[PDB]
Amino acid sequence: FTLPPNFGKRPTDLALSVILVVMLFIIMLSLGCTMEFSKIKAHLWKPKGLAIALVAQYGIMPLTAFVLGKVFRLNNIEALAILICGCSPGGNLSNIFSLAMKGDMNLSIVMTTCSTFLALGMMPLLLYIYSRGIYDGDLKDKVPYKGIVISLVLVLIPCTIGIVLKSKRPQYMRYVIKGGMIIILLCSVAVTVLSAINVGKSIMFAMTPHLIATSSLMPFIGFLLGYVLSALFCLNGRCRRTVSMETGCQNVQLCSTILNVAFPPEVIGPLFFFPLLYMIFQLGEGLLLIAIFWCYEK
Amino acid sequence: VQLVESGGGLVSLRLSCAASTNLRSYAMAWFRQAPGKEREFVSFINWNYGNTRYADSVKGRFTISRDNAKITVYLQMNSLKPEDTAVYYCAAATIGRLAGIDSTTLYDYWGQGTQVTVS
Repeated sequence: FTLPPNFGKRPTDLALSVILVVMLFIIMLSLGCTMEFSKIKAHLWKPKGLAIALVAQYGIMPLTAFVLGKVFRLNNIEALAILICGCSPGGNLSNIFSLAMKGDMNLSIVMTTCSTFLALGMMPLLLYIYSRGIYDGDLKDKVPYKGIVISLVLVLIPCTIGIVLKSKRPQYMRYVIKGGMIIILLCSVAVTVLSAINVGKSIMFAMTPHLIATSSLMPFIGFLLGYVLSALFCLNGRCRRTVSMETGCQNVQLCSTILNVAFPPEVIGPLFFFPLLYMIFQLGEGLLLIAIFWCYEK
Repeated sequence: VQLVESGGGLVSLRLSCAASTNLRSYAMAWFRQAPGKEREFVSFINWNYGNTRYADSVKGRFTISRDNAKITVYLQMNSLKPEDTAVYYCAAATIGRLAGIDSTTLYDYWGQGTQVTVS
């Protein structure tokens, strides 16, 4: 039927976000201890790295989202929910997937933070070419501009402070990461349980044959089509797995902020759960990709 | 090429709204135009899902329901009041936009129209 619970509730809906920031802060700060700045400028100065990946999600992924719209003949609400997901920048949770993939972790940031600063300038003007007949009003104001900067900077701080630890005393990296492995696993329990308390109950309605089909094949095409254009275009073979996991993976916590404001919530219904469900299959597709390229070593 | 209604006779009557063309609408609602008055909101239903939002007076009385198989939309009425005599105008919403449910600006397609009368 409906989505009974109301969102933005202090008891549980805030615990999904006020704890996720704590979850992301330490994780990426811990992730920040595997990058050397002295070769970061090498990635930036010669743009052969990000160019294939940045184009792979600002000139290719919107096509994948838009093609699935017209081909599947989805209504102009879900045909726009998956298009907004397509234009979304490189996911802050994608940088995790480069670590397990043995990819070039230094090039992950150069296409995560640099491809999010383009979301400010592309997406507002990337919708006029893709919402010409899917939405009547303008999307200029609906985009959460102040919700990206407070998201990029919250990501940028562990990006730099994560390596700065190697400047004063890295002896205290032992004193930090030895507990980070111990401690951050407690947060994931709080993150996963509370989600099943508030939004997980009404998930059963959200599934739809023409909605799971897009949410299942779109993270997959983003993965594969991001890789072939990466490795085959003369880029390093071992570095290609960094681009592949960045093209397919992209944030969807930014799409939900648009649907809340773009148009009324009774039209949405439990379509609020698509970005939550999209990441589940986005995560699920990768966790099948992790093993396969961990098989090639063995 | 507009939507097609049935029913609406002198008086519990249920009236259908079938789309006259194969079109994909994310939400369909019913509106009512009182004699010599502005059209007022009556009922709403989501299309993919079952979200519904009836108007103030009609909160308990009427009931709007779709069918999975066909594309018709129904509005079952019960306990009709003699102030409900008006001309009901089925409405459909094709393209998404920011507009109030109660407001008529959200709906891109309208209906042929049918008149309901009671005593």
